[PDB]
Parts: sequence; structure tokens; C-alpha cells
Amino acid sequence: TQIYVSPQQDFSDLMKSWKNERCSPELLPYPHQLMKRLLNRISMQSQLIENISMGFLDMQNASNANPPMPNESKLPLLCMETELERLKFVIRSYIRCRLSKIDKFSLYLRQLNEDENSLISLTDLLSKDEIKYHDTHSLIWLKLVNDSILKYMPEELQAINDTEGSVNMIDEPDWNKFVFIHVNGPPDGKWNEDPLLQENEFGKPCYTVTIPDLKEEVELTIGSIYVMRYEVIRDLLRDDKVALI
Amino acid sequence: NDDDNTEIIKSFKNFILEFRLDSQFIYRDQLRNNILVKNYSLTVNMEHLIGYNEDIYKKLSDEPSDIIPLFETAITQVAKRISILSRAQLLNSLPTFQLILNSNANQIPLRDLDSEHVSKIVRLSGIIISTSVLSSRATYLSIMCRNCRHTTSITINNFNSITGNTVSLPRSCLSKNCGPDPYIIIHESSKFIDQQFLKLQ
Amino acid sequence: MYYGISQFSEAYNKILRNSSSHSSCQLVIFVSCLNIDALCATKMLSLLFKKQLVQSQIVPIFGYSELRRHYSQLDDNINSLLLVGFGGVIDLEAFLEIDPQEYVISFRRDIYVLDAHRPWNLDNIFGSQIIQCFDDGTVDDTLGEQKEAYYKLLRKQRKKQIHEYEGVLEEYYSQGTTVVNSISAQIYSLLSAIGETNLSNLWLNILGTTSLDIAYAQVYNRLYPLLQDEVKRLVKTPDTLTLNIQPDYYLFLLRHSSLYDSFYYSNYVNAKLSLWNENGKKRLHKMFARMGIPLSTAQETWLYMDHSIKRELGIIFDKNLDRYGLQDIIRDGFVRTLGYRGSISASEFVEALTALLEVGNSAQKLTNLRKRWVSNFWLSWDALDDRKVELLNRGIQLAQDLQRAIFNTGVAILEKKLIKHLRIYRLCVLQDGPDLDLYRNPLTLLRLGNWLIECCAESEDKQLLPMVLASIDENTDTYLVAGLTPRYPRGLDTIHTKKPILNNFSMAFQQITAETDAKVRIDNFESSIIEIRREDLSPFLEKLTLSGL
Amino acid sequence: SLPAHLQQTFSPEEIQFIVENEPIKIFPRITTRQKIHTRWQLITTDDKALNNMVAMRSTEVVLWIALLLKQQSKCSIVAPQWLTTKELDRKIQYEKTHPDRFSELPWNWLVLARILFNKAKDDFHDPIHELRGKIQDLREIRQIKVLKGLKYLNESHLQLDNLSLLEINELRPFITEIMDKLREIHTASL
Amino acid sequence: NGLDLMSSSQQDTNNLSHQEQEYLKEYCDLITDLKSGDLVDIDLSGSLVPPSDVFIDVRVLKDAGEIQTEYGVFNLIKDSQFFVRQSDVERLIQQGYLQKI
Ligand SMILES: [Zn+2]
Repeated sequence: TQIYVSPQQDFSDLMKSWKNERCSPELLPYPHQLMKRLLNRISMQSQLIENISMGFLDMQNASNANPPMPNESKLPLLCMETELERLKFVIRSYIRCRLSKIDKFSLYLRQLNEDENSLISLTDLLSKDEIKYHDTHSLIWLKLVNDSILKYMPEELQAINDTEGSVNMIDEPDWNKFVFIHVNGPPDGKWNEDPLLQENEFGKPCYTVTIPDLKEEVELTIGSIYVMRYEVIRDLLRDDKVALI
Repeated sequence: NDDDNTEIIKSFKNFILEFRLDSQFIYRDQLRNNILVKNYSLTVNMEHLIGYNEDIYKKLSDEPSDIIPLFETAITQVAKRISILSRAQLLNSLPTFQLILNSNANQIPLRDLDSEHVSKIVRLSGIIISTSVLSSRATYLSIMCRNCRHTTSITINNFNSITGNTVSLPRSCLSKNCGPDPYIIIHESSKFIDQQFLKLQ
Repeated sequence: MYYGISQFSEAYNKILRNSSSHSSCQLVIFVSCLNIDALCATKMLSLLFKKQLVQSQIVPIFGYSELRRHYSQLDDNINSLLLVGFGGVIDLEAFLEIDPQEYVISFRRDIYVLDAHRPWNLDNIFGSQIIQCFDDGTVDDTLGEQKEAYYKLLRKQRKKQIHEYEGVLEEYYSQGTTVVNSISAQIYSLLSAIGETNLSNLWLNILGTTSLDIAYAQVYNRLYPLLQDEVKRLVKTPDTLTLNIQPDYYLFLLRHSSLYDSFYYSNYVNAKLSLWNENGKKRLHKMFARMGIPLSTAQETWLYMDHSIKRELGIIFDKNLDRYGLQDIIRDGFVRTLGYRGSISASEFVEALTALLEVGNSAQKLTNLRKRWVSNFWLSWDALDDRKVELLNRGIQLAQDLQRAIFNTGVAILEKKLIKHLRIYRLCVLQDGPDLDLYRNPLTLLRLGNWLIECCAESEDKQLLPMVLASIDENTDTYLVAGLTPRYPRGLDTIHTKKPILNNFSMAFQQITAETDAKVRIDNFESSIIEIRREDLSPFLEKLTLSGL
Repeated sequence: SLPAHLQQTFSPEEIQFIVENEPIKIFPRITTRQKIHTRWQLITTDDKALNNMVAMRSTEVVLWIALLLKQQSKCSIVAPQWLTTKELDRKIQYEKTHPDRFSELPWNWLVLARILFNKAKDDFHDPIHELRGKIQDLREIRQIKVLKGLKYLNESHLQLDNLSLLEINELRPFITEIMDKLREIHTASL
Repeated sequence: NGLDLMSSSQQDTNNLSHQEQEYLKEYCDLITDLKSGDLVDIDLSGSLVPPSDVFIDVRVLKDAGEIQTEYGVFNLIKDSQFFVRQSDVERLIQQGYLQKI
């Protein structure tokens, strides 16, 4: 993102990213700017509500005075606080899901990070606190496994990053997992300016994808829910062409 | 004659389709779960029937053997309604559904049964001493003739309410100059159920 | 009076102005446990204050010691306190050492006490601004003379005025404890004045008013027409709610047990026909034979009992019950129907509630018993909602069991003739027997005493004497003694009902305790129930015999 | 979050939350039009509707705000068009006449229904029980059609044009696992 | 909440190996550090059930004294029922001091 149409757009983007991450079998990149705006918004809203609450408290407790009218007073602050609680819950769920995913795929992401030929970097995928979490957790687990078990095996197989012999130890994500998608179409209101979409009988603009394993082509129209594998659908999901349910 | 049977069947269908407490139609979901596991039977609690309407309970208590088949065919009508799509018009291997009742009335000892309990619903307890080997009973019989040599089908229920209850063979043929009962039974293409005898002490 | 009936709303408004807050609990309610009317009023208030989103807390208490301890526990943040079901008869300021100048600023706190007992503390009315109550229409008319003396008592020949004031105060005091109105009735009057009445409120008011039928039939008869008029003012689809005035009878769980068991366990018929010996059973079988109901038919459940005689039961009773003097059993009651679950009546509902209160789930075991009683109160409160019926069927079966046990004990008492007739009052002590551990509950003891009082009143004796009943709990080695007032037969005219029989037992007990060093513990909210020692009972009793009642 | 396998699918509570995060129409009982007062000034909802409001007029608010006002006496939720007998009749006729197509129906199906029947009970013009029975009948018909359609499970893809959220959620794990098993069997065979 | 709840779950945790116990302590340290960064204003170890209602009825389960809250105080009398805000008692409910949500 570069600019905001409205904070509601940021809320919608956050929810869409959360839904995409929850069902994705692969660790997706990190939307820094969205949460950069959101945290500041939360801070300023909390400051405002606390300020007005403290002001009313001082007014009510300096003397008897007049108690605040229940009309247009309790309901607004109730709405702000419940909305803030809901937003915090959503952010918490998103962060915890990301933590679980980086827990599962620690060795694989560490392996890809040290590869110079790979264009993807760990910095884009992970926030700084997530980097610290990954490295410290990996070191602690390595210390535990070395003290407990690896101290006794011979030198030939002491490394837990072995990719030789019978069975490998690195868990790549399942890119062929079947997922439920909704073809959102182009995010633009014109929804007819993409260079990819074509047409069939009775109009019905659609996108044509192919499966190399089955040597087949599948037509994906706008407004139809499909159950389709994940390996070839990464680009459409990234371009916000389709939304995972 | 037939209108009263249709009215009673409609009343039972309305009861089964309408009975809900809070936010659940219990009997319809019971039918769904029963059909999904190939158990074509339904259990009716008597208190629910009493609470819904008293006239149906009165009629059931008056003449049980006549009334029950109407209910047990209303059940299969509702099952075919809520399980099979008409598709603007097949297997249809759904027999007549079995009705099972439960109640919490006062028990009656075996020695207290007398001439006043004839053709009435009773509840009692005892001990099982022997079980007979199972036997077959016809439900849908294919009947073939000899002289005129045509086909007919006979539908028979298991409730009798009387000693005879049996239409053995129609007198005269269905309309030349055949015998009194010139019919036979085609054992193939026939439907049979199972029956068992028990001794209580 | 402090708060008249017309002023209630104003006080209510004050509560809001002192309790409506965003994140602060500023209202605490103390309820009189082991009382149906208090439970009904608490439920109605809870619904009312849930409507306007006013945060609150409910705390049940059992004894005055608990009341004082919990009041000490409270913080100054709680602006408003409710005390429902008790507290009228004593001065709270002396009990709670309330300094008016500590709570002046005026109205640092507010304590709304709402009680039904007609005799109460006059100083609590005319002395203190901090303590405030809702009058039922008694101070304005009855107390017109005492207030003059109190105001005047708040040159050598002026001692006549002091003597007259002292005499007036003494005359106002020395009066037995009675109840003349219902808390639920007062709350429903407030709701009618405000404009929030509905069917749930009407049902709770009906329960609260019918919980007094056993002991305060005069109050019940005074209050019935208002309920009738209000219920008049306010296809069987699965969501219909029907409140109808159907005929009913003084019978024990008629619509949930067999008719035979109902006639057998009904207290009024027991008293009128002497069912404790064999002649009563013979007369009951005569009743059934002359009515024409078969015995095996009448011993069946009400659901499966024959429809024809169910329809003709009213005519059968009207034609058969005249000969044997049971024609007073017929009355008019309220019937509630919701959905296809069935029909219930107010009498059956209150019996189930009382039984569920009784049965559910030294100093240390006394505290454990009081905690179990509090837990039973909470369970009975939770059983109120219509979403639970396994918590009401259990109550009904427990009511049947408890009535069976009470009948079994009462027949033994009557046949052994343990009722000793003294010159002033009758006495009975349960030294030994079965299932004595059940009678540690004051309400169970009161039920047993009520049955004994009915049995004694339905006799040819022309002496109205109070009855004293005692029990034993071997683990504690104490006697739980309750004092009971006499009752007139239910089939009597209103001319000989000038005033209900007063209870002087609390006064006698407190006087004897204040003049002798008995090891008693008078802490129950009901002032006529005390705990006494086994070794100390007999001399105490002698004192009660020799003291002016 | 992890909680065992709760990281793969949505819980019904999350479904209810995401559905209730939607706009709805309201007929207010009070007025807080600005004196020509405290600003609502929320961060995830247009406050112009909440601030510029007047009684007995139509306006759009989020569903949870409407429910909160309905808990008080400040609200009167307007029922949607598809919650009436005359629309449900043509709907059920549409499913019965078409034994292959799932009928057009909003994806908030059954959920807005549950919520409205739970809270907004007295504002319906039609009796509640009849609407509930019609909804149950629609549920049964769609269940039968789903069972009929599930009988074939290709390894390449599948299409479900008009399934609601809950219907998709309650079926996701079984379909997903079976299709994954078939796909890996085919992949290992080649 | 990364405290291992030694006040309440197995009591001694002695069925774990010493290496496993030190690993648990290290992970609790990581959990404490994680919410000490840029997410200090969000309780990450809080409830994960979406908020659905604002006011709930709460019944006391264990006896205590009085506990201060923001703008108010709650006295935990044994067997009492509260009508309070949902988001003010979630910490107590998670600890097990309150019941009947
Ligand atoms: Zn022929």
C-alpha cells in the first residue's frame, strides 16, 4: 500500500490478509504498512477514550455537579471500546497463526534464507520480532536435542539438517493442497481491463489456468466457488484476483 | 370410508412435520439419521403425542390395530417426501417403516390380565425363558392365474385385529369361465420380512 | 411513612442517579434466604436492572452475623444497598454502628430496606435519614398516635407527659410478629406505575402471592382480586403462552401424581378424615366407591387417566363431596401453558421450589450446613428459567419424597401421643426416630409443624394454644426449637378474623436469654427459631412455663 | 492459532463474527442530529450515518451496532426481502423444479436467519414458526442435493456455485482430505 | 500467559525431564519477551474466542477478598452472581476463579 482511501479499506485489507493466511499452506509475505497504520490508530483511539473518561471522572469526582446524561454518552464509548476489542482479537489471531506457521517451517525457511541464488529474503517474509523468535527458538531446540540425544551418535550423522540417505528432514510446504477459492475478479470497478481474462459463450469473462501434471485447462469464471489445487493458483491469489475461503 | 383414513394420515403427517420444541424439529432429524444408516424405523414418545393433540391419542387408544398401519404408512410417505427428489416426475426400495412406541404408564401384572384388556395397549414386565427360531412372512405377493393366466399383486399388512384378517384368494377371476380360485403364488419377485416368537414368565 | 406507594418511582430514579455507571458496580443486594417471596422479588429486580444495563451483584445471607460481617466487608464505593426480606424489626444503626456524621457531606450512601413484617422498629422510621424503607400503607394510618409520643420524647408537673409517652411506647411494643403484605406485590405495583409489566412479571408476582397461601390465607384473600383483574387485563402454535383461571383444589401435585395419592397426601383431607388410622382409609375407599372411579383406574398417572372421567371430574366432585364436609377444597387457581410441554399450576410450582430449596446437590459443620443452604438457594434460583425442566422434575419428585417422609413421621407422632398438653401451650420433642437428619432444615421443620397444627386444629378441642416443637442433631448435640402459632380452620367466616394470631415466642426467648446465661444462638432471620443445648433445654422450658407469655 | 487442528478451518463463532461484520438497515427510535451531543467518531465505520440520523427514517449501520441498539429500545431492525413466505415459496419451487442447480441465495444464509430469529423476534410481520419451517425445508433440500452431487470426486477440480459459508465449512475437511489422498495416489503412480 | 501456573494441570511438573524443564523455562522467557516489543498494547495470550456480547452474567466459584478494577472494585464473596462487562473478567475466568459464563 502507498496511501489510504479510508481506514475501512485498511480494515478490509487486514481481514482479507487474515483469511488468506489462515488457510494458506505456505507462509506468505508480511504487510508492514497496514499494521504500521493500524497500531498508531489503536494508540490514538485508546488515548482519546482514556482522556475523555478521565475528564468525565474528574468532573464527577471534583464535586457533586451534574452526572453525565446516559443519552449519547455511554453508547458511544461502549461502541469504541467494543470495536477496539474486536480489532485486537483479529490482530491477535493473525499474529498467533503466523507464529504457528513459522514454528512449523523453521528449518525450511532457514535453509532458503542462506541461499544466495534465491531472490526471496527472510526480511520481507518475517517481522523483526519474528526473526528473533525464529533464531532463538532454533538455537534453544538445537541445544536441547544436542544435549539429550545428539551427544551419543557418531560423527557420520550428528547433523539434523541431513538431506542424504533414506529420508530427508526438511519439511517443504504442500503446494498441491486443495483449497476453496472464490473468483473475486479484478479489484477495479471496470473489471474488464486485465490482460489475462477471456470470454466464452454468453459472455462470462473467465481466466484460463493449466495443470502440467494432468495436461488440462480449467476455465474459472467470475462469481463461482471452485475447489482447486494451490501450486498454480499462487499468482492469482497474490494479484488479489481470487480470495480464499 | 377412505376419507377418514386420509384425514388420519394427514393429521399424523402434520404432527410429525410440525412437532418442534425450542428450535429443533426432532422427528425429522431422527428420520434423516435413521435413513442415512439404513434403519427404516421411527420411535414415538407417547407424552409428545398426548401434548400435541388429545384426539389422536384417544383414537390410538380406542382401536390400535386399525389405526397403527395408517401411521406407519404416513411415516414412509414423509420419508419419501424428505429424502427423494421428484426431478419433475427408479429404485424406491423403501418398505413400510416400522413404528416403535415408548410410554410411562402404570405396569400391569401378568396374572391381572383378564377379558377387559382385549385389543388394548398394555405395559408389563417379565423374564425371558425361551426364544424361537426366526421365520418368514410375506408382505407383497405375486399371484398368477392358470386358465385366464394374468398377473396380480397382493399387499398384506401384519396387523390383524381379528383371527382371520386373511384374504386367501379372490372368488372368481378378474374381468372366460375359470374356476373358483385358479391362482398360484410366484415365489420369486416377492417380498418377505422376519418374525420371531418368545415366551415370558 | 418514609416512602409511600406513590413515591416509589422517585426513589427508583434516585437509584439510577446513584448507580448508572460505565465500569463500576455501585449496587449490592442482600436477600432473605429460605424465602420464596424474597426470591421472586429478587428475580423481578434482576430482570428490571438487566433491562437498563445497570451492573449489580446478588449476595444471599442466612444469619445476622453474616449480615454484619458482609456489611463490614463492603467498601465506600457501593452507593446503593438493598436489603430485601428482613431487617424491618430491628434498628440497623445500632446493629451496624452507623455514624450519620461519618456519612454526611448528606446521602453518602443509601440503604433501601424492604420487608413485610407488620410490627417493626419505630425508631428506624422516625429517627434516621440514612435508613429508608418502602411502606405498604401502615404508618400513614395505624401509627398516627405513636409518632406524636416519639416526636415529643425525642415544671414539676411535666412528668405526666413523660409517663404518658413511656406508656404509649410500651403499648405500641409488646406485640407479636405478623406479616400483612407481599414484597412481590409491592414490586409489581411499582412496575405497574412505571410501565414495564409483562407475562414474566405477572408469573413471578403470582408465585410470590401464592407462596403465602399456607400461613397467611387472609393476606392471600385480600390480594387475590388484584391479581385476577390484572390477569384479565393482560391455534396451539408451539410458542403460545396461556395464563388462565382454571378451577383447582387443595391437592398435593394433582397433575403430576395419581388422584389416589393426591387425596391421600392432601393435608386438608388428612385432617378432615383422620387418615393416620385405618378408619380414614376405609372412609377414603368409601369416597372412591361412591364417586364411581375404579381403584385401579384412580391409581394411574394423570396423563394416562381416562379422558371421560377427566372431563367429568368437576361434576363428580360437586355431586359427591357435600356429604362428608370436603366442599371447601374447591377453589380457583392460575394455570400456565407454554408450547407442547404441558400445563402447570402455581401451587405445584411453589411446592417444587420449596422442595428444591430443602433438598439439593461444631461451628465448622454449622458453617458447612449454611453454605449448603446457600448453594441450594442458588440452584433453586437457576431453576426459575423456562429453558430448564430437568431442574423442575427433580424438584417435583423431591417434593413427593419429602411429603412422604413428613407423613410417615407425623403418623408415628400422633399414634405415640407425644404431644404433651400443658396449661398454657402444647409441647412435643423428637427424641429419637428414623431420618431425623432431614429436620435440621427450618423450612422442613415448619412444614412438619404446619401439618401438626392442621391436624390439631381439625379436632373437637376448644383450646387455642401455641405449639413448641424440638429436634435433635447428634453430631452437634443441640436442640433446634421452633415456636408455632395456632391457626383457625380454613372453612371459617371472616367475622371471627379481626386480627391474625400474634407470635410472642421471639419476645419470650429474648427475655429469657437476657435474664439467664443459657448457651443459645439466636441468629436466624425468623426470630421464633432458636438453637438450644440438650442439657439446657429443660430448665429453659421451665422458665418459659413460669414466665409471662 | 494452533489449538490442535483449529489452525486449518474456521470455527462457527468466527463465521458468526465475520457474518455479523456486515451492514444492515435500521429504523431508529431516538434522534441525535447535531444541534444546528458526543461524536461517535469510530475508526472502522462511516460515522456520518450514526451522527446524521433522525427518527423514523431508513439508514444503514453495521449489524453488531444494530444488535446493541436492539438490546436497548433504540432500534427496530428491518427484515430483509428474502425473509418472507412469498419469496421462500418461489425459492423452494425453484429448487424443486431444477434438480441440478443450487439456487441463488446470499452466502450469509442460515446465519442471519439464526441471529434474527434469536434477537429480532417481535418485528416480523409473518409468524416465526412458519418461516423457520420453510428454512428447515430449504436446508433439507439443499442437503439432499449436496449428497447427490458429492457422489463423484474428480482429482482435478470441482465446482460449487451457490453454497453458503456454513455448508462449505462443514464439508471442507472431508473433501479436502479425500481429494489430497487421490491426488497423491495419482502423483505416486506416475 | 507464560507463567506455567505453578499455583494451580500437573502440580510438581516433575514428570518432565530437567532438560525439558529448562526448555520450558526458556520458552516462557521467549513468550514474555515477544509481547514486550511493538505489540505491548495487545494481550497476545488472551482469549481467542471472538467477542460476541458486551454484558454477561458471572457466578463466583472460589472465595477471595476484594479485587480492584478500573474505575471500580469487585468483592469476591463466595457464591455470588455478577452482572458485569464481558471484557473485564476474562483474566479471572481464564484463571478459574469465575464460572457460569
Ligand atoms: Zn381371467
